[PDB]
Amino acid sequence: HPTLGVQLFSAGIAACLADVITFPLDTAKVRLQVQGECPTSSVIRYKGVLGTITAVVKTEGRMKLYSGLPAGLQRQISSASLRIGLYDTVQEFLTAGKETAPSLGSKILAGLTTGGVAVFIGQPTEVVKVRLQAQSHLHGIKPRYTGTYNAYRIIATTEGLTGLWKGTTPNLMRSVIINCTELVTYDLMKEAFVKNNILADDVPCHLVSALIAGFCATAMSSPVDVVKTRFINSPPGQYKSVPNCAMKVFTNEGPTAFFKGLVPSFLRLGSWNVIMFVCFEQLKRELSKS
Amino acid sequence: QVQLVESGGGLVQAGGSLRLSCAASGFPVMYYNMHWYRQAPGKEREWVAAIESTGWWAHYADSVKGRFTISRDNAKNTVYLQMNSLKPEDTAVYYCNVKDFGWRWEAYDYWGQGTQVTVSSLEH
Ligand SMILES: Nc1ncnc2c1ncn2[C@@H]1O[C@H](COP(=O)(O)OP(=O)(O)OP(=O)(O)O)[C@@H](O)[C@H]1O
Repeated sequence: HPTLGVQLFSAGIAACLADVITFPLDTAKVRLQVQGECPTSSVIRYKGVLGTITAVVKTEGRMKLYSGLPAGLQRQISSASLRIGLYDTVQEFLTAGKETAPSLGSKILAGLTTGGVAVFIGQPTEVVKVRLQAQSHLHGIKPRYTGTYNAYRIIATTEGLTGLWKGTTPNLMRSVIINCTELVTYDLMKEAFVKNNILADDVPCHLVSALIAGFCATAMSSPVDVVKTRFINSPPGQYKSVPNCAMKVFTNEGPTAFFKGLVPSFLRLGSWNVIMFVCFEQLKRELSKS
Repeated sequence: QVQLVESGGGLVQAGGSLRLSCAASGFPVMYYNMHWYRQAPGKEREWVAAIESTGWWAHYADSVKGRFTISRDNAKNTVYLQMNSLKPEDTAVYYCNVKDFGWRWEAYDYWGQGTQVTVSSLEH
């Protein structure tokens, strides 16, 4: 069994590979989520994952897809390394105290613990990454930062170190929703297939149940995700609170605006998780043998 | 009970200035973007200006940008349109507008009665 150090290193590497592979999906989701906030005089409107990716590439370059990528990698190395490598230690701490099989509640609690700690640790990375992903020279809003470390230095010296933890509570909420929805939905669909005999217990049942659970988690966390992105991206003073941002999104843009960038979000969640899981298991076994 | 009341319009010479007011009532103006439209007889209603919920951004039609500024005071529930360097082609009825989504498929427009602004072309 892999050591906790091997687990942390493997989770960090796997998360970094997944993040670098799926980063354009993240950029597309962010650009779709901040699209209707400020009206644009430009004719460049983003629609769909492919349309958004192509629009960004052709109006502002390939590299603008990977804007804030070092912040995303730092987010992996700290936040996701912790959240994925500590999950088994926490889950053993909970279930093995009484020699228990991992219940749904045990999984929910372990995931909530690891995800909350990871969110708090890596919020600065999330702030910098979102603000770099959302910034453009085309839509009349002046970019504030030239890069990841420039954004770090500017936010730290103009908004305070607390300004690097902006949007933590919406991010915590999104993490709670994603975790609970994914686990509950996965077990519910696994049973639903097993008792209505829709699929038997090879891999495809697990895989289809994972697909539905991921989509349901993305859909349930989409309103919080949109509000989080827009609140984190906003400069100080624009929104007096996170609920203030949500209320303005509701009154000025309607309910569907709470599902902006849902398709890129779901594609990133699914692809990121698949790539990360494959690389993580491979790294754990490949290191832990040698 | 959304109610928009525009005032401050009148007859001014070309090159003059005029400040339009919009008293907004029956809704929490602090959550809504506010718009100014104008319509002259023989023309379609024309979007003029838009301002954010707390005035974070303001956008203008190209025909009015630099001459017209949109301003806000949510403590008074008032939206302002300062119109400088007025041209006879600015003669129109100016309308304050709220687009409300809430639980709606499309935004629903609330308008005022409009205030008439006539720009005179006389030579003295
Ligand atoms: N508890 C969780 N369970 C499953 N997937 C998660 C969980 N938390 C985050 N993810 C997904 O892992 C991917 C990479 O995580 P990351 O730390 O980059 O999240 P993020 O950047 O805050 O969210 P996004 O990638 O949507 O901007 C994201 O697509 C995210 O949706």
